[PDB]
Amino acid sequence: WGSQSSKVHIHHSTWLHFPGHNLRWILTFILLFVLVCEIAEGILSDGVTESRHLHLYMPAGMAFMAAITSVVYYHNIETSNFPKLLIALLIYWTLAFITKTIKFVKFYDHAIGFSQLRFCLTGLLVILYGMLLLVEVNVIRVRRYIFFKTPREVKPPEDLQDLGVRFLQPFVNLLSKGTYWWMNAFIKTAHKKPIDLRAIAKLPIAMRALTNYQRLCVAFDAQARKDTQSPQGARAIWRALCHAFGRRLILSSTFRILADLLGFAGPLCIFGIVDHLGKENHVFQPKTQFLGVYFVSSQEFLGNAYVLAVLLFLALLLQRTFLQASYYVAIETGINLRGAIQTKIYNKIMHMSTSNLSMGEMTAGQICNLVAIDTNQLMWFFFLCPNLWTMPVQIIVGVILLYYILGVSALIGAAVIILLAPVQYFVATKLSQAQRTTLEHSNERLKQTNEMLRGMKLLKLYAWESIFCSRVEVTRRKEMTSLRAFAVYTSISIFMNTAIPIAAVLITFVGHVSFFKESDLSPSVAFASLSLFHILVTPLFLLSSVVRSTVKALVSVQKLSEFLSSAEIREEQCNFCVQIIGGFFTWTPDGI
Amino acid sequence: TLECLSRSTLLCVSALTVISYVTPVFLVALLPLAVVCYFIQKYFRVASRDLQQLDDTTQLPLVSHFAETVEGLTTIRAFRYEARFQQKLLEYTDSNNIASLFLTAANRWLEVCMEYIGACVVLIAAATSISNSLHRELSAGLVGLGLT
Amino acid sequence: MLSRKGIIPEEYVLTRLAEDPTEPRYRTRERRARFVSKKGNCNVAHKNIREQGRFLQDVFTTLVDLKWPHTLLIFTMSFLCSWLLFAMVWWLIAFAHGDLAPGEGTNVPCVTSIHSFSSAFLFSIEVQVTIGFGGRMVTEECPLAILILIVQNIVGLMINAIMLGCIFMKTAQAHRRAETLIFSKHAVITLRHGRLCFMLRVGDLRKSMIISATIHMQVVRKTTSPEGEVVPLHQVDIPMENGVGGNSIFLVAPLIIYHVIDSNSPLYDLAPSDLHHHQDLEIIVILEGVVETTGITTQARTSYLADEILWGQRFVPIVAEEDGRYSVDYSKFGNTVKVPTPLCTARQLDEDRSLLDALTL
Amino acid sequence: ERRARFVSKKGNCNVAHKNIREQGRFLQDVFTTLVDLKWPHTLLIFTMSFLCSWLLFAMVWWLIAFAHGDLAPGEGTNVPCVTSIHSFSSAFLFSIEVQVTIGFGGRMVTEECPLAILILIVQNIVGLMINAIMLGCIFMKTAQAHRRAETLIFSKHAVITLRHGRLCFMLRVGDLRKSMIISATIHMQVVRKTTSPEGEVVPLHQVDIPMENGVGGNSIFLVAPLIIYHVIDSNSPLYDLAPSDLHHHQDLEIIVILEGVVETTGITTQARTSYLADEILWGQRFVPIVAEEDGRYSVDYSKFGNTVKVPTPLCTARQLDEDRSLLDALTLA
Ligand SMILES: CCCCCCCCCCCCCCCCCC(=O)OC[C@H](COP(=O)(O)OC[C@H](N)C(=O)O)OC(=O)CCCCCCCCCCCCCCCCC
Ligand SMILES: CCCCCCCCCCCCCCCCCC(=O)OC[C@H](COP(=O)(O)OC[C@H](N)C(=O)O)OC(=O)CCCCCCCCCCCCCCCCC
Ligand SMILES: CCCCCCCCCCCCCCCCCC(=O)OC[C@H](COP(=O)(O)OC[C@H](N)C(=O)O)OC(=O)CCCCCCCCCCCCCCCCC
Ligand SMILES: CCCCCCCCCCCCCCCCCC(=O)OC[C@H](COP(=O)(O)OC[C@H](N)C(=O)O)OC(=O)CCCCCCCCCCCCCCCCC
Ligand SMILES: CCOc1cc(CC(=O)N[C@@H](CC(C)C)c2ccccc2N2CCCCC2)ccc1C(=O)O
Ligand SMILES: CCCCCCCCCCC(=O)O[C@H](COC(=O)CCCCC)COP(=O)(O)OCCN
Ligand SMILES: CCCCCCCCCCC(=O)O[C@H](COC(=O)CCCCC)COP(=O)(O)OCCN
Ligand SMILES: CCCCCCCCCCC(=O)O[C@H](COC(=O)CCCCC)COP(=O)(O)OCCN
Ligand SMILES: CCCCCCCCCCC(=O)O[C@H](COC(=O)CCCCC)COP(=O)(O)OCCN
Ligand SMILES: CCCCCCCCCCC(=O)O[C@H](COC(=O)CCCCC)COP(=O)(O)OCCN
Ligand SMILES: Nc1ncnc2c1ncn2[C@@H]1O[C@H](COP(=O)(O)OP(=O)(O)OP(=O)(O)O)[C@@H](O)[C@H]1O
Repeated sequence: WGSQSSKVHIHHSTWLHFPGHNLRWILTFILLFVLVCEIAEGILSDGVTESRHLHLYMPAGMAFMAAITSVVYYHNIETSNFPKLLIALLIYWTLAFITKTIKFVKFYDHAIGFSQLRFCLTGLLVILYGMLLLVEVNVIRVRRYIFFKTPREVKPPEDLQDLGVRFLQPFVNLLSKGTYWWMNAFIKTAHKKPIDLRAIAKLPIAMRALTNYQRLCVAFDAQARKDTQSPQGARAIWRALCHAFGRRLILSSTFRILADLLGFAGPLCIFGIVDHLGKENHVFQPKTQFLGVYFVSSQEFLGNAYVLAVLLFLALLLQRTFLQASYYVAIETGINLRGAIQTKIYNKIMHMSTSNLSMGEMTAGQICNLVAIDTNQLMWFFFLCPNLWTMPVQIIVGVILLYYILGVSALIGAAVIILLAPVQYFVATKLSQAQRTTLEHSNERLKQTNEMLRGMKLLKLYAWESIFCSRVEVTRRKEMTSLRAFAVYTSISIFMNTAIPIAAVLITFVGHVSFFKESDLSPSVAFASLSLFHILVTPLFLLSSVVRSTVKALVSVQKLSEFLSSAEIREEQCNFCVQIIGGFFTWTPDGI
Repeated sequence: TLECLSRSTLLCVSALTVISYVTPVFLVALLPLAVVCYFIQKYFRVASRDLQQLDDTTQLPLVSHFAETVEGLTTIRAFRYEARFQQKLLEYTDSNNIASLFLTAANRWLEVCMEYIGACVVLIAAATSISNSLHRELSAGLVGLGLT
Repeated sequence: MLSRKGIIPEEYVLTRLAEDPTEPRYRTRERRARFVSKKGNCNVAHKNIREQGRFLQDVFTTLVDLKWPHTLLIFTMSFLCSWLLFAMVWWLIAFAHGDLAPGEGTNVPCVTSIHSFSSAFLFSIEVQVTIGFGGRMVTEECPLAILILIVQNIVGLMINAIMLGCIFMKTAQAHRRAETLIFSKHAVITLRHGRLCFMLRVGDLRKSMIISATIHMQVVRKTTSPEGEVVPLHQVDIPMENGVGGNSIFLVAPLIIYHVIDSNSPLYDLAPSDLHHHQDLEIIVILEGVVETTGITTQARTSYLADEILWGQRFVPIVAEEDGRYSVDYSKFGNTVKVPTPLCTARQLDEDRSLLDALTL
Repeated sequence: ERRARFVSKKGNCNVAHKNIREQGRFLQDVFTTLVDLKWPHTLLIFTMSFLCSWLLFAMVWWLIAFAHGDLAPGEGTNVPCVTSIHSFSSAFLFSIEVQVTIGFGGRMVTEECPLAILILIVQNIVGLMINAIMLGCIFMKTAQAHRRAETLIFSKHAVITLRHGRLCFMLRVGDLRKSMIISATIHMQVVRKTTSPEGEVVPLHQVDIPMENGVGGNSIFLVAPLIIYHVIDSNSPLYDLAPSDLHHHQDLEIIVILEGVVETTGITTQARTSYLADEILWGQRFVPIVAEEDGRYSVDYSKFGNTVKVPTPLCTARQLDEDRSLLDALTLA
């Protein structure tokens, strides 16, 4: 750190993540989480005794500091390819595992039992310490640096060695892959040096258009090899994309599914925290003993208000980091899908014939919109693909546990959200229909004034400006009526977007008191439901757009597949300059 | 955009006011937290404008390149220059993608940072609200509003 | 969501003739990269350093390179950690022995007077720093504690000897002495003895002599060979024009260092016209020698860009005799005065002399 | 079989000294040998020196108390020679305290026995001497700069190509650290089993090689990687290196020795590499490495050793002088 203040080699240095870099961080974050649980239990138990009992949590409090440094120390040994310092790290995992296990087995001798939380967490720590120990040993197996005579050194990847690569997201520590920490330097640089193509450097190998195009062709080539299908239809393309980009699309879904589940921890923590505060009796406390240390149990651990707030804080960090990582994985795949499809479309442009039956039908405008409109709506579909797999899950899980929170009246009120959603699909559809009317009319007026602004000298020396301007105004009035309809539908869209959740709560709570009257609507139950409605409104009132994009994407692939199997320039695969003997030329593929 | 911009900043004002009222100890830490929020809201706009300008100005040559290839397809195949034009496309497409990838990262950089700040608010608000519900006797009513 | 892009269509409208970017285009006159700054501090940043840990393998070189406030932190941490690492050892040994229990001393304590970890920490200070108050003795009835007393002393002796060695190499640092070796802000080119030369003044401020001084001069410029090479920063050595050829100089008064521009010089075709700011030219001057006090060699690096050259100017006299001794008036260190000189290049000067010699004969 | 290397790619001269008529010169330089030892090995000598020293005087203190009758069980009438010596373990602990200067003081040196006063004097003199010896050795170990040479970097293989007409054996040397090597120096030597017209046979003849410096010297300024080339003139021993005999089993080797005092410590260091016959690529140049940034330069150490193909004659430098002379003579007429 003192040298880093005056270190210039780290200005553009390269790295090499050791074998097990991902399994190290995922264990460390799990280990950090459980060490917080031990702290919470330790401070929970000692509150009943007259003494501090510092041995309950300070050993765990020192572990949390040691665990954090163990990954800071490991990272500094990862950036500088000097694995020899991992011996100190290796000793720590060997030593911590042995000492903790002795504690764990001694709990069983005194018959602590799993019914005590400290026995569970200590047992868990043995597994986490053991697994982290195996990670360090696996480094020696692949790097071979301590004992083996010939170390199998590893060099930084070739794409990283380029000075012209500045999007270092694919190769950074797992914490920076989640928090996007590497962007900090680029963002700060944007304040002083404006961002041009100089700052945005060459993209990495994984995201290069040529690299993606190779994978798409391999997906097509393997499809035509494993399966012998003559046509290349919409299903042929759909199966092609999944092969070439499924292994990343599933990762985006996995993050979204977990972030969706972790999102409901908020309402459960809100329900848990307030319910404990809805009880007048705070003199009561966890009370069970084995030696006099007063081990706390599971249910008593999740009854303390402060415990749930801390667990909520940990859960929120995971949810809001998985959710953001879900977006990036979905987006990066979408950008690569666009990159590998623009190349495929352009590669089809070279290999297509120039027949008047072919090129006289699909003008340049037809193929230009294919790249702009047809590809983007397909590209945007891969952005929202995780939603349609998970938004049903998030809504169902939302509905399942919203039934338990308040009862039936919540489902009756939430039905209004579900029942009015199909109308919102109609509003959005009617919004677009009015949008195309303006879009087609704006182009007509803009094309009309383009002639006006092109011959202005003849339109100004002949005093025709007053006459020609009136044509623009009249065309504008026919344009502005369409825009007024669009403005109406987008105004109604906002109303249904924001007034339905208020209507859902209004129906839910009044209906609960009047029709049901099954409870007093305590803040534990009422305010837990308010969070659930906020969490459910966002997927409920945006799932219409996911469906609409999927409908549009089906057209785009259908349109793309029709274009991709058009006439081609034959005889490509198969003395005087102009040597023609027979020369029975033609334009129709067969005959004529 | 104006309707959603006002609703976004008013909901933040509405939320912050209620959290401050439920737990007056929160606004003691809000000022140190708001300053960090300002700098995140400061550097982002400088980069976001530049990236979005780079986002648009990089895709205009791409669509024109497609249009001109369709216009003069016969000439390009005649010169046997399709090898170079495909290489131009990869240079045109890669510039378009890398401009968009940085734009996405900037949005993701903002969204992660502006949600750890929100997470730090939740812990601070929950901690003070629970304590003020044990000593000042908030009676768990405003505590729920302080959380939702 | 509260975003304008909640539901958007596939949009593409022809923004016809999107021209006139009106870019600032200020990169042309942004800066001219320097090879070495005016005060050493080479302005070169390395990239793609494939380090294999050799950055930290030179621990004892690294510790000296660190600034003094950092050294104090490492000095403090290296000893605080050692005291506290063995504080846990003494506390735990007395815990396992059983003399930590606050009761009648029926047994013989492993290390006397250890009552709390505070006493365990203070006893760790006494052993390693060798204060040895003696309230907390080491008893003979603890065979394990005797081993740790041996270990703590050896580690305490080993840490001290290593830390003393690092400090001595930092006390002998002479990079601060090299900052009192002064070069003029701008060097001049003027005629001396009928031949053009690149003059320069370098002075020493402290009264302590710098022994075995040795001055080198190099030209940093991009060089293309007849074979078409591309050498970005080519360094060509420049003779000092000393009377004996060597680089050795005797620095008491501020000496004039000049390079006689003969036919073998890289500056043989420099004209005042091409001496503007953005000219691919730089002269690096490296003054070496061993400081007479610490015996440690030093370097003083300075560079002259093209806009830091002054064609056809003379260095003012600086040494003036006084009643009992000489006198160097450093106020006039870098003052320059114009001189009558040709505005032509060295090649033209040689060519004009060559034509005149033929006409005379 | 195999071809030996005079010096490996990282120094480490592969020469085996044999039949050494050892007069004990290995041990006479204990202080120099102690520094040459590895750090783990130094600790053993460091530890065993102190541990034996404490234990040598532990026996002395125990014997003194035994003879004086102090360790006789029971509270005797005599004044103890050294207080609280009731075991050799107590004598061992008192031995540690005196020499390390902890001085707890539960075991004092009384005024009764004069023999212990002498031994107390002896132990302090021995303690100060041994500590002074160990401090000096560790200071020179902490002042070691051989590991600095590990950051001095040479290209894997050198090249011979064209530059300003003549033929030069080019090369590249880089410095990875940020500290400077004051007063750098480059010596290049060609090692070949060279015979002489008189009939002598030199098994490994080392002929020095000029560095083609601007001032005909050895001083170089190492901040960014440089090209250390040697112009192959009429006197260069490489004047008759044809590309044909550049193969593996060619008795050829270029030693390069970079010397200079490290600015941090002031210790001179050497970096040595050898380019074998198979480690020289004819007719290749070194890629441009130093780029320019907004206000600084940029060295791409990824491209430190990359060489590209460059057109060149495939004839010996001796045939270059003859070809030029014939062309110049023909052009004159
Ligand atoms: C063949 C023999 C192998 C011996 C293996 C020993 C295993 C010990 C296990 C205990 C954990 C320690 C990890 C050490 C890993 C092995 C030693 C090691 O390689 O050190 C790494 C570095 C420099 O070494 P190197 O020049 O690359 O040596 C090559 C290699 N050791 C070999 O010869 O094959 O060394 C360093 O970087 C050392 C840092 C010293 C810092 C000095 C600061 C001054 C204060 C000192 C006191 C501080 C208090 C804490 C004490 C410990 C400090 C590290
Ligand atoms: C008891 C449990 C309670 C809760 C605590 C749980 C804490 C555990 C955290 C678990 C995180 C799991 C993430 C797993 C994903 C790891 C990254 C990953 O696999 O992708 C890495 C990739 C780059 O590789 P590639 O070149 O595509 O791989 C080659 C080829 N495709 C192949 O794999 O064959 O690159 C990518 O695809 C980028 C992926 C980015 C992923 C970013 C995730 C960061 C999460 C950070 C969490 C924030 C802090 C939370 C900790 C709280 C503790 C207090
Ligand atoms: C991006 C930002 C990066 C910032 C990096 C810098 C961080 C600085 C931290 C600021 C607080 C430091 C307090 C230090 C107080 C003593 C030092 C002092 O007053 O300066 C006097 C100097 C240090 O000055 P320098 O210009 O930095 O020297 C660099 C040196 N010329 C070199 O470059 O080479 O030093 C000397 O000239 C050395 C004389 C030492 C003698 C004094 C004895 C003190 C011993 C320690 C006492 C404190 C013990 C505390 C123990 C606490 C235990 C709980
Ligand atoms: C009763 C118990 C008493 C215990 C006393 C211990 C005292 C510890 C003091 C704590 C601070 C010490 C810091 C010193 C570490 C500095 C190491 C460092 O920077 O260089 C690392 C070096 C590597 O170079 P080398 O090959 O040895 O160089 C030789 C050269 N001629 C020279 O002397 O510079 O050195 C190396 O090679 C690796 C250095 C690792 C340090 C060793 C620590 C102890 C290891 C013990 C096990 C060793 C087993 C193997 C023995 C050798 C087998 C070949
Ligand atoms: C530029 C578009 O790149 C992105 C892409 C995504 C993935 C995604 O599902 N998007 C659509 C969702 C569908 C229903 C339109 C969206 C757009 C605007 C605002 C919010 C949302 N939803 C996001 C998921 C949770 C509910 C609200 C996220 C974020 C971004 C981003 O701006 O960085
Ligand atoms: C509850 C969840 C908490 C998660 C926290 C754990 C992750 C942190 C990772 C830090 C990291 O990885 O940062 C390190 C910071 O290092 C220092 O500043 C030196 C150490 C100073 C302090 C001892 C090293 O990276 P660097 O210095 O930027 O790397 C350049 C060198 N190659
Ligand atoms: C370091 C890694 C993360 C730490 C997570 C802390 C979780 C604690 C959960 C329990 C809780 O928050 O407990 C309270 C703790 O408060 C403190 O004193 C602050 C402790 C600060 C710890 C650094 C005590 O109140 P109580 O449980 O009602 O006990 C009262 C009767 N004594
Ligand atoms: C709110 C949640 C709690 C945790 C807060 C801290 C999070 C740190 C993220 C770690 C990270 O992001 O780690 C590195 C960043 O280092 C630093 O500079 C850390 C500075 C830390 C400052 C406190 C990334 O370095 P890299 O991308 O591997 O760079 C390679 C070459 N260095
Ligand atoms: C764990 C992640 C979540 C953190 C939540 C809050 C985010 C900011 C705090 C983290 C941080 O410290 O990030 C800062 C953000 O950076 C800037 O853009 C400059 C801002 C300067 C004025 C504020 C500084 O980082 P940096 O010094 O540019 O990082 C490189 C050297 N490591
Ligand atoms: C499909 C059925 C519904 C599933 C709902 C989603 C479940 C989310 C996880 C469970 C949860 O959120 O667990 C709550 C505490 O939060 C955590 O433990 C978060 C993890 C923190 C990790 C960092 C426990 O609360 P509870 O026992 O339900 O309290 C009221 C009951 N009296
Ligand atoms: N970026 C770099 N950082 C540090 N050392 C480097 C770097 N590039 C090359 N070297 C060093 O240069 C020498 C070899 O350079 P060169 O590039 O010609 O060969 P190489 O094939 O990369 O070497 P090797 O496989 O031995 O690392 C080695 O001593 C190597 O450590």
